[PDB]
Amino acid sequence: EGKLVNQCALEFFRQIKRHCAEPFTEYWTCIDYSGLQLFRRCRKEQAQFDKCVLDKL
Amino acid sequence: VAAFLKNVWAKEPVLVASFAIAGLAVILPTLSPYTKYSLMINRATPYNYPVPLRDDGNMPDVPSHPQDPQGPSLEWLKRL
Amino acid sequence: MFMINVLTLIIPILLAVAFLTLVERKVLGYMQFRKGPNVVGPYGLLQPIADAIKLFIKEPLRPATSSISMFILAPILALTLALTMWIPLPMPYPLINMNLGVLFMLAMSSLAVYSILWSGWASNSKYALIGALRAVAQTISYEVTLAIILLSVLLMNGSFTLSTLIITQEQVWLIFPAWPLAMMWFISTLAETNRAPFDLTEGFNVEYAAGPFALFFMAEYANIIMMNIFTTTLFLGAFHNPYMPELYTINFTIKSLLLSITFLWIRASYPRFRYDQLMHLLWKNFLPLTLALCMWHVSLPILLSSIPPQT
Amino acid sequence: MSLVYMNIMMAFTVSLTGLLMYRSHLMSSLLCLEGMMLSLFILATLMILNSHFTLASMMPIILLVFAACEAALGLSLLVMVSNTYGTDYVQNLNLLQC
Amino acid sequence: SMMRWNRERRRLQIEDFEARIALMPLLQAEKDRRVLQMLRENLEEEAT
Amino acid sequence: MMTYIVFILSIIFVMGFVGFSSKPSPIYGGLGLIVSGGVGCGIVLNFGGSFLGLMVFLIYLGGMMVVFGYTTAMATEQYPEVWVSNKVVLGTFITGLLMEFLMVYYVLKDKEVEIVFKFNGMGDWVIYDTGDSGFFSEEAMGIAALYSYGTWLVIVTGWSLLIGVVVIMEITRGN
Amino acid sequence: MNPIILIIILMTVMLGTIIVMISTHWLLIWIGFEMNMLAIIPIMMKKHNPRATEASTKYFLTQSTASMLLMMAIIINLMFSGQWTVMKLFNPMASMLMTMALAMKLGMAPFHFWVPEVTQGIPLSSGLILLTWQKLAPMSVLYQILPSINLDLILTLSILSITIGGWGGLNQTQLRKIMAYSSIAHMGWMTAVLLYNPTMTLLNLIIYIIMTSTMFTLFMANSTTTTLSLSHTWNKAPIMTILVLITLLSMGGLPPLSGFMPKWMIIQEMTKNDSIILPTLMAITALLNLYFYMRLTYSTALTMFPSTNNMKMKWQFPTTKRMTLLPTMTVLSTMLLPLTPILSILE
Amino acid sequence: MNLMITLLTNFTLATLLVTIAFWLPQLNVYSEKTSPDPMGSARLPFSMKFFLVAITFLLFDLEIALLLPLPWASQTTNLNTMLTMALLLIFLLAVSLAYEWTQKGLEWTE
Amino acid sequence: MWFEVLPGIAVMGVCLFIPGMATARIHRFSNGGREKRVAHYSYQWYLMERDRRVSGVNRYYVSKGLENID
Amino acid sequence: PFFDVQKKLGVDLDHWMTIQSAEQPHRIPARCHAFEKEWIECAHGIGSIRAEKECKIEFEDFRECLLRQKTMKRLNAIKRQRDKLIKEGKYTPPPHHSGQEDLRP
Ligand SMILES: CCCCCCCCCCCCCCCCCC(=O)OC[C@H](COP(=O)([O-])OCC[N+](C)(C)C)OC(=O)CCCCCCCCCCCCCCCCC
Ligand SMILES: CCCCCCCCCCCCCCCCCC(=O)OC[C@H](COP(=O)(O)OCCN)OC(=O)CCCCCCCCCCCCCCCCC
Ligand SMILES: CCCCCCCCCCCCCCCCCC(=O)OC[C@H](COP(=O)(O)OCCN)OC(=O)CCCCCCCCCCCCCCCCC
Ligand SMILES: CCCCCCCCCCCCCCCCCC(=O)OC[C@H](COP(=O)(O)OCCN)OC(=O)CCCCCCCCCCCCCCCCC
Ligand SMILES: CCCCCCCCCCCCCCCCCC(=O)OC[C@H](COP(=O)(O)OCCN)OC(=O)CCCCCCCCCCCCCCCCC
Repeated sequence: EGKLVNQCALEFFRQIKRHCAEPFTEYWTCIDYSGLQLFRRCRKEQAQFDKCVLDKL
Repeated sequence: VAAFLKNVWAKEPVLVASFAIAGLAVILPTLSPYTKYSLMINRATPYNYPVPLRDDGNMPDVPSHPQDPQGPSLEWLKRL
Repeated sequence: MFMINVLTLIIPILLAVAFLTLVERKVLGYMQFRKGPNVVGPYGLLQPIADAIKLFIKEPLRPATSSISMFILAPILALTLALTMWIPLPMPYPLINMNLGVLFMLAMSSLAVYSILWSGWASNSKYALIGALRAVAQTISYEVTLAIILLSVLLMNGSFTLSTLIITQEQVWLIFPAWPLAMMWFISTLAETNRAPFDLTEGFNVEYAAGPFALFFMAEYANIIMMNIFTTTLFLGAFHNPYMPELYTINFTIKSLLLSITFLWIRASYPRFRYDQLMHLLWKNFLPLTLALCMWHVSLPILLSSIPPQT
Repeated sequence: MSLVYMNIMMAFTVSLTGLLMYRSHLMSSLLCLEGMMLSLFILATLMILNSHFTLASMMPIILLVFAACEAALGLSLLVMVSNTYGTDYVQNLNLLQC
Repeated sequence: SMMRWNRERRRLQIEDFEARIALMPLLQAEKDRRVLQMLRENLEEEAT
Repeated sequence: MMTYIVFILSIIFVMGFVGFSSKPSPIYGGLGLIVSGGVGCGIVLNFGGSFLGLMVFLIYLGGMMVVFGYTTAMATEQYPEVWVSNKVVLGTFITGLLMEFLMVYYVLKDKEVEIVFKFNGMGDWVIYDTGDSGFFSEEAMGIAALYSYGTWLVIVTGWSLLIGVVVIMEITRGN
Repeated sequence: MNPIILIIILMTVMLGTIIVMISTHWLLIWIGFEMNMLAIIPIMMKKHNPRATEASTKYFLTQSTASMLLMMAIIINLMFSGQWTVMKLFNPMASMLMTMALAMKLGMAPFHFWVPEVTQGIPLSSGLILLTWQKLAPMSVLYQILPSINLDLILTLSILSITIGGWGGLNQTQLRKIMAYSSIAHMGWMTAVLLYNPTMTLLNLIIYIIMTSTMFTLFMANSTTTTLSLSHTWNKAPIMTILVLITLLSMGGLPPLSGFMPKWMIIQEMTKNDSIILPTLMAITALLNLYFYMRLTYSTALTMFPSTNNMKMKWQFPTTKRMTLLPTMTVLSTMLLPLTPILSILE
Repeated sequence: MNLMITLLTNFTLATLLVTIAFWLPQLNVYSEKTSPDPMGSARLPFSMKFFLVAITFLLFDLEIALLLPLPWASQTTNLNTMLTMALLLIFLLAVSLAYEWTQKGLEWTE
Repeated sequence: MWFEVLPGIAVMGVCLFIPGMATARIHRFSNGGREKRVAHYSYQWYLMERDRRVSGVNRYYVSKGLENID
Repeated sequence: PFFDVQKKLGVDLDHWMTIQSAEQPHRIPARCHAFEKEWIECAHGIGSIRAEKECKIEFEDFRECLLRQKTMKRLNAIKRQRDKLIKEGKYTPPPHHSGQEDLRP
């Protein structure tokens, strides 16, 4: 069952990598900058990632 | 009870301010409507993992996915 | 690379304490209708260097010490606790980012009275010991309201983290919901460092030389600058952009300079309290109001549903 | 048993032996007694943090507070002794032999 | 002002905690495979 | 060397009590107890007990040992000591403290490693970071639970502190 | 002392003993002992003289050492058991430490060296509290931990307490030190029967508290602190003369009085468990207590009488003192032996 | 680790400045001086008031030690009990202060 | 006149500006151009050590993105 | 004298701090939650005399969970044998215990 998790997580990220890898990369770079990794510092990249994910997937 | 209050406000305003602030700190959490929301926010803050339940077959109030209708919702917290 | 960061904290602290003497003498000069030092350097900029080289080659008094070890360990402890109060201070990111930096600073400032007590017992004088006991009683008196005011303010913070205290004040200064705590905190920090009008030591460490007196002197001024910066972070917290930290650094630097000059401007304005009058100020004026506002800032986020986040 | 617990117990017994062989002063007795209290704090804290037993983490603070209040009481007793004789010497406390 | 901003910070704390909750199955599965990897390695080196 | 650090502090902690259980003076006794409190606090802090270590500093050392040094300094009439120029007044202090660290490093000898290496704790003793705890210090929340769970404990503690104030003011009166 | 403050402090003493009696947790046992000591310290300093400060200092040192040893026993129990229930101890090291600490709190020998001093330094009502109320909490903890108490240690402390409380009563003219050595001997008697039948422990405790309270109430009614001052009772209040001495004939352990009720029952529980030598030796030492206390009885009801002339003035004034429960406690300390099977209420 | 390095560097800078402050003017061969204040040979009398304010500090500092986990206790689910016990502790600190008041404990250092 | 105090205030202000600027630049220098990771809690430290293990060069601040999965 | 007021009146004054397996804040487990739970459920209600001799296996598992003396003994044995084999030169350590294997996750 744990491997099932590790079977379904990768297919989560591949489906981001085929369609929307660039808004996701721009979003996790701004997440990655912060020390506490704030969601509240990255709202326009979050809106772009959510928009591109709601469109393409 | 009023001339004594003016006398103690004239002589010792520090102790009058202290007893007034302490009295308001005592009584005002019960006379407030927003006190229950403190309780609700502190009991809806997820410090642990929400351990799921085995589906025996008859549990209408328990959802199957987080994006389901039933389940405890925080629309009141988002809106207020 | 971390030792570089420790040196770039501790060397500018000593330089700022050196030039605080110049800023104090100039600002107390112009407030007393006179000039401050302007002969030694251009506009007085070599007066701290001349004063330091004078005090560090001045003759030791050959002190008749009641102990060697406490006579040496009082300036050592004074300088060590003067420097270690700076390491959790968020500027906007501290040297030592710790989860309990407020409680750490309260503990390391509560340990700062042993330098006074060991300087007092390390002298043979009974009068110097009486003055040291009075100073210790004053300082541990005002540490009570330091702790209670600090607790009452951090009931709006969520935790004892000093970097979280920047996140707390991003919408409003914390002097707006806590100005009585701010003014009693400010007088309490004024009365901690034996700063005027609470300076009854000039109204205990004179057994030392002029060099170790310069050490106690610079530890006292490092405590003054440090408590002004801590009050700035605690009540007048500045805007912080994580991509340009120099905005926060210049902003809290300007506010810390204004608050240190506010100390300099209080000391050129008032007569001293008598000793029982500042014990009256603590135990009979600041402590009931401080306890009532502690009850108020406990029960107020519960009634307003404004309980700050733990993390 | 364990090693660092044996060290904290060794400190407790050393301050006990200092608390059971008086030299001159009552303040030395109170200092050895509070060194015993310190070692009790340290050993209780290491046990409570070791087992991850959460509710007992308030216990050493309790073990501090009462006992520190206890020390305050002891200091006041010493003071009254030092207000009768001028010193805190334990050999001035021998009037109850008869 | 502290009322509105502490309420918003509580909503942000709940958002971070739900990020943690969404990540805990993967971290728990990797933790299980981590400790079983290390105990199998300790068992084999104990056997040799 | 760095692994056994808690154990090293514990050894120093034991030696710290030998600083003042031999009782050279109540003032040096207080000094040795302050140093012992600092190193026992280091032992506490190195298991993740941050709040309890800061209670050692804030309440035990800066709260109570200040009062012990204060009451000691209002007794035990002082007398001068050696006060020759700097070859005595600081040089003997530095040689004595170097001999003290020589005594600290001197006890880690062949009679110690038969106990250290046969009963190796470091490698398997300090287990406070065994798995994940979450977004909270467990020790912080356990101390926080004093108000919700510890109602009777807080009642009897605050009553004992009020009675402590009353008892001190009654016995320190003389009338 | 302010009487409201006196009422608050006495209720705090009672509260500390009750917290030791009702708690299932070791921290609350320790808290109740700390509260009890902290509150009883001003009771000793009711008169503010140097002997009370010396007595309170010795009491503080001994009870603080016992409190720290109790906390070390609790900490070692938390090592070897990981829990906090007030039940049997799960290490004989922690058992030995808690037995030593409770023997220090009771003043059992060889930790008896503070009991005749402190009782000498303090007034008669505070000595009454120290010898009646302060026994109740450590005897309660001994009642609750008896599956872990070492047999040889508690019997050693018991017979050493009975011998030293016996040979302490020879050289004394002070009534308070005689009550203190009688305390030490009776604590040896109570802890003798603890691991065999603790109902007889509670019977001995209740009969001891009744007799000690009768004796201290008589000492407060006559305001006499020494043997020689007790010797003037026959001329002032002649009804006070014999009640002290039939109560003290009870305190020796002597039939048909009710102070023969504990010791006999203790022997009655130790010959069941095949110990014949040990109750024989302990009650021979109780006869040695009879020897010295009967010499005091001869001192008051007989030979050393003579009065002084100022006593003639005391004839024109009755006792306005509160002799609270003194007829009740005098009847309950002598004539209770035909109701000896009442002891089943203490199970 | 970084904290221990920082404490060690602060201690080293402190001991270095003390050592420079003692050994640098002892290069001088200035003068060996003789002939050793408001008292000359008086003993120290004890003062009860200073000890009263020290013990008052210690008891209120213990009450503050109890009050310290309040920013963490605000996050609990049983807020009615938590608020009652927080107000009860600060009220007992205030009752200790009022008893220190009315029995003349805060006098001549008020 | 009153502006004569400004060189000393300026020197003291630069002396207070240097430590904060210094530690911000050192945090960006030692962590890959970014902030230092704050680990006040066990979860933050667990994610941080997971980053240190997934980066492969014993450095938590090397972020592996979608290029490290297939 | 154990006057059990807390069971008579129905109050919880100090039962909550007593054992590790009680209701902890935020459901934090102790290190030995299972072992103490099994010793308590074994020894429940049967008295101390039967509980000493009839639940000794669960009690020794819980004592060994607390002190870890058998586990430290076993690790000292294995580490001593490993040190003796590295000293003799009859054994070589693996790469996954020397630090050259690029850890799992
Ligand atoms: C953080 C940045 C700085 C913060 C601000 C501080 C900067 C300003 C500094 C100015 C210079 C200070 C010089 C030294 C001061 C020392 C002397 C002094 O002032 O002592 C304090 C004085 C002492 O007063 P006193 O000494 O004159 O009193 C005499 C006392 N008797 C009569 C007993 C002898 O004042 C206080 O203690 C007040 C403290 C602040 C109180 C705040 C109360 C807020 C309002 C509460 C509610 C009131 C109404 C009631 C309820 C209504 C509800 C609707
Ligand atoms: C119920 C809420 C919680 C209450 C507890 C928490 C309170 C927080 C503050 C704690 C204060 C602790 C110390 C209080 C001591 C009070 C007694 C006192 O001070 O009496 C003396 C004083 C006369 O002054 P004097 O003796 O001259 O002072 C010396 C310097 N000149 O006498 C006075 O000055 C009179 C002081 C008492 C009367 C004050 C009345 C204030 C009323 C304010 C409005 C109503 C508030 C509601 C609650 C009622 C409070 C009484
Ligand atoms: C007379 C002698 C000489 C006098 C001058 C020198 C001594 C006195 C002045 C210095 C005082 C030293 C204080 C040392 C400890 C300070 C408290 C502390 O460590 O707090 C910081 C932190 C807690 O915060 P937190 O964020 O929870 O921790 C990381 C969790 N992710 O915790 C940590 O980060 C823990 C870090 C590791 C533990 C550090 C242990 C230090 C060494 C032991 C004590 C040394 C001092 C002994 C003598 C003291 C005498 C007063
Ligand atoms: C399973 C059993 C569980 C436990 C059962 C119950 C045990 C009870 C133990 C009682 C111990 C009582 C100790 C004394 C009472 C405490 C308070 C006190 O001392 O009150 C006496 C009081 C003080 O007045 P004061 O003005 O100080 O007098 C000195 C001169 N100025 O006034 C006086 O001095 C007046 C003189 C007379 C005082 C008589 C007090 C007698 C109290 C005890 C009665 C007998 C014991 C209870 C009944 C039997 C149960 C054992
Ligand atoms: C973060 C900010 C910190 C700022 C700290 C510094 C603040 C002050 C800034 C500079 C102020 C002016 C300094 C120069 C003062 C005047 C010196 C001078 O020229 O003195 C002249 C004197 C006589 O020489 P003579 O040739 O005989 O003259 C007759 C004319 N022919 O000849 C001499 O005296 C000989 C030459 C001596 C020159 C000394 C100059 C000052 C040295 C300062 C050292 C520290 C600087 C900062 C270090 C850290 C930053 C890099």
